[PDB]
Amino acid sequence: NFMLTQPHSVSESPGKTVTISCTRNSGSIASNYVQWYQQRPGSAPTTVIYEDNQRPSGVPDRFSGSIDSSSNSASLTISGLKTEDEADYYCHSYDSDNVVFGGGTKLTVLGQPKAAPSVTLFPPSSEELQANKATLVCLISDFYPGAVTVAWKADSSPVKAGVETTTPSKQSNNKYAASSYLSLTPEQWKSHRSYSCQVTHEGSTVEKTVAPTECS
Amino acid sequence: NFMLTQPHSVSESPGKTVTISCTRNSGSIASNYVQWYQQRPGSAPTTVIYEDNQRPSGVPDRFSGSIDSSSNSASLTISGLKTEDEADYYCHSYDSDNVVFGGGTKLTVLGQPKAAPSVTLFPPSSEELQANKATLVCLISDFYPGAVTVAWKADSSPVKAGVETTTPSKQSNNKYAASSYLSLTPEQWKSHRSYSCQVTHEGSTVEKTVAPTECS
Amino acid sequence: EVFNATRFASVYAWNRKRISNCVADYSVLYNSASFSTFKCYGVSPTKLNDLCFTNVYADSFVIRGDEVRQIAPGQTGKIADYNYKLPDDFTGCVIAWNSNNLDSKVGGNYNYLYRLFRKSNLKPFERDISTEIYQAGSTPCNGVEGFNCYFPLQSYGFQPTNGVGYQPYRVVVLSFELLHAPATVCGPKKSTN
Amino acid sequence: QVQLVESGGGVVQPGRSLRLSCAASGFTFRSYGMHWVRQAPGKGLEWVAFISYDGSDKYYADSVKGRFTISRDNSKNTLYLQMNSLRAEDTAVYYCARDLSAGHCTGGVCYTAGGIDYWGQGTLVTVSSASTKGPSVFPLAPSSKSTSGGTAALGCLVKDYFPEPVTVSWNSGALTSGVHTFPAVLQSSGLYSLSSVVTVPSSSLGTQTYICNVNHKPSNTKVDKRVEPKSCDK
Amino acid sequence: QVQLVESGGGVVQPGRSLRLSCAASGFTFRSYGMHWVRQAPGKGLEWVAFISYDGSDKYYADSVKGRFTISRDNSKNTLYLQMNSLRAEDTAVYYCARDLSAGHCTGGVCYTAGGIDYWGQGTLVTVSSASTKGPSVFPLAPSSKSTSGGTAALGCLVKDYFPEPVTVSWNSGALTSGVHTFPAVLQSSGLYSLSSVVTVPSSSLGTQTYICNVNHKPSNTKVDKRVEPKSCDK
Ligand SMILES: *[C@@H]1O[C@H](CO)[C@@H](O)[C@H](O)[C@H]1NC(C)=O
Repeated sequence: NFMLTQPHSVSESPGKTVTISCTRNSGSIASNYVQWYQQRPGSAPTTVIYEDNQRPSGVPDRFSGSIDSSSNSASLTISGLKTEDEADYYCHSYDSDNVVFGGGTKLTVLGQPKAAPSVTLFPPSSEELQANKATLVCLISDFYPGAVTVAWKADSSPVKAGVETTTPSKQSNNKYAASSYLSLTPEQWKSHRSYSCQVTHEGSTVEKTVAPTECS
Repeated sequence: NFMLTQPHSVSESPGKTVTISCTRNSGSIASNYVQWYQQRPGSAPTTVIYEDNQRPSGVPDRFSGSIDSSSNSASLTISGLKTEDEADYYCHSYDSDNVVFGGGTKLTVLGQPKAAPSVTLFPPSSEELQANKATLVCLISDFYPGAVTVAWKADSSPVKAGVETTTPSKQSNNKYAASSYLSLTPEQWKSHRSYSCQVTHEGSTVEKTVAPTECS
Repeated sequence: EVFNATRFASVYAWNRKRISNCVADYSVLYNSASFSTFKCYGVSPTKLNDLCFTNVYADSFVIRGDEVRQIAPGQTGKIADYNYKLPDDFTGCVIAWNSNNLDSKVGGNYNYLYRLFRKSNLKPFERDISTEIYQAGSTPCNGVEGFNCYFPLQSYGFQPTNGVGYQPYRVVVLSFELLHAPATVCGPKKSTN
Repeated sequence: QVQLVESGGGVVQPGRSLRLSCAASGFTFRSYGMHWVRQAPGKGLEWVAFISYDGSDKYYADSVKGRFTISRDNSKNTLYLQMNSLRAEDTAVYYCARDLSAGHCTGGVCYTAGGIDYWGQGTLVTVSSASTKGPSVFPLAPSSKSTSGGTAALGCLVKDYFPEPVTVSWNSGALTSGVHTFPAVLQSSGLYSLSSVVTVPSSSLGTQTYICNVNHKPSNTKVDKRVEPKSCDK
Repeated sequence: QVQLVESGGGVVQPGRSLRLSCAASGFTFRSYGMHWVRQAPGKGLEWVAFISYDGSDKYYADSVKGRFTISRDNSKNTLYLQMNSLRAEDTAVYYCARDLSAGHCTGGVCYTAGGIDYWGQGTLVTVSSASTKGPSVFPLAPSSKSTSGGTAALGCLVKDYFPEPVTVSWNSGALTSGVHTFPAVLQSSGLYSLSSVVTVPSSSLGTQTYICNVNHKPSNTKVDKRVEPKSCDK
């Protein structure tokens, strides 16, 4: 019945100090009992903060916690940012109604030079067409930062049904790889003359378009 | 207990209608339970008619059952047959102690021209002969109608032991094919001068010969 | 009052008869050689006389003989989907018999109407009597009969010359309701001097 | 949808005891009267017995009168047949069945009849003298006379095996147009054989790869010999 | 070392009941306080409930009020969940959790509940209608143009499989270099398709033995697929 508001992402140079916002639309979280956890993508969330200035085992001394009553909020202070900890952090406590969760905010620390996005289109395989199967896959990899938005279109008409984009994951070269899947049908797949796999990445977009007739 | 009699084979072109004399020669079969099933060879039988003129789901409407009240028998009428209808028809029912099945039928759809039977044999090999085991192989293919009879002879003397004629098989060219084997000891193979694979194809005898010159 | 009833009801508007606070003898029902077939699914047609019930819902309608098999669980068809439905756990009996001697005319008996067009199958024990025009095309006709609009109701022609596989039949179905209440419909218990 | 599954038959020694079952799916099993029916290969339907919806009434056959045992259990939604004393004739697939009507009558005669429209998958009992012997599989190369735009039949041959069944699918099911699996052949030696080839144009000579698939499951033997037209070398 | 083991959750028909679990060691289980937390994919974390040390107190969230039950066996040192009346939104990776200690607090006004210091390994539950389907794989032959000093692209396609877990490995996991398994993705048919490729030298093509190990234990499926040079002849 409640929520904590923090942005979607924060991007900053390693040499600066950044914080996070934990405040409620109502209620009162002052003098209360608060924690803070982090979820590195695709794995188990891990504890970071509980009850203000506490620290767990195996965490460097770059994090700092605080609480505020003027705006009913609490702040986690992080100094000397590194690139190893890029993930999403959330918010928790025991409030006036129930134990409540927070949205999440991506962490971004520009450690490597930016690069233009690379897009390749993979139509359904040759043996797949006779099986009346269809799964459009677009590859988005080796892009920094890891925030990528993908939308599906068919003959310039945006596609919404069967859209599923995988969250980017760290690569061996500290880059990120993501994949977008479109769940069409061969009767509908072959009809459209052209398509587009748009990649909007830090304002840079490079579009690649192929023809479904290449399968035969 | 009781017994039904069915003509084991009836031939009729698809344009006309076929009938079966479901004659249970004992007692009476009036005002009792009625069943009918049709079997594609090598597969499970499919019900045709239950209790006089009741047809299942998905069956063509052409089938229609009947009972001869005076003669204490039943009959099935199918108007405008099809070559797809080539199968085995059975006559089940239940007198109030047990269930009885008829002699069976081989309905033949005379919608395609007959085929001239040409036969070729397969002699045994030398390597397997060292264990005093060898089987005489006969191949029959491309014959119409499927009603076929195969007999084995040795020096003009008919053979019954070890004689087995297999089911004629539907072929890709709409014809029929089968085979017959005969495992005999090499002493029987050596002693007799020659054998024969006599096959009757609607009054036409087709036969081929094998010789020992290829056995050594 | 039900099987010898004066008036009959259409299949698309199958009337419901409620049976309560009475004693019914089913011996005359299954011991009569004047009834074509009485399809009994769920408990038993014979050894049921040791089982009581609270209320019995009785329905009756006229259909063709080809559709006798359609009145059963796990069946699909015109009446089996758009007019009537029986659950796979249905308890009761279904009876049908010849009706040519009472519901056939030389010019054709068209008083009986059934639903032919429907978008989806009905629920069990659900009766649909809507006369809304069925749209078989993408373009609507604004409720006007035409190429894309067809009447969902249809009738069958009953004539004396129709064959035994095409003569009209009257079908009666019975169902039992077993709530947490004392039974009101009972059978004649065994009596002795 | 309503469907029935039967399993449990296979290689069994004569004169012993065995247990069989009928799985049910789709309908209220306890509201129906179950079946037991066997179908011998090379023969027709051979009905075994019947059972009332509640197990009070049971009906049996004269040929094996008392020789089997028939049972059902409501809670587990299963049907059973404690068959005993296997003989030569009883080699037959067993088909569990649903009753089209429960106890319908003509008007004077009222008994639990038998009507089948939906059947089961099928379980087959194997009682024979020949044991579960493994096969030897031969490849069938196309003769050289089928060239220049013709059709060259080719595949593999399995002979002298036991028992049934065996399934053949070209390219492990990747190819289905032209698959013609000949019915199995029971030889006088008590063994089995059949044929299975595909029809393809001769334009694939020397370019298409043949891999013949044999699935003789109750003995579980497979052979993958490299398939080709045999070369013309003296 | 502190660590929490996870097992049990998976495919279940909606409207059924399932018993989840979580077991850990390296601490005093009877004293600590745990927690439950699921995680709807693509959405934020969610609170579930809390159970004290003595097994007396029990508070619940709004969604599963009464619908869910939870208990622990201190002697067996394991915690048992019980979810009943599954809904479509239930499919989510669950996570057994932990508090700082038993329920403690400060300030006079306080209550017996704290934070989340450890968590579990995770458990995926699948509430849906689709049933088990074996994986299908194909040999993704790399393009023959990847020669003379380059890096080639090849892999194995895990498509039309259900459900998790499916492990993709090469040399049975021995060759870990370059393997990158893309995340699993649902299709409009309710099925799953994903990709998994390895970055390998183009010169290694046709030289080293290529085998991708795909293991799908719940269906008892293990498939060995080999990559071979492509026969793009005439
Ligand atoms: C209808 O009335 C006749 C005449 O008395 C009777 O024989 C018949 O049994 C009645 N119908 C039923 C269903 O009892």
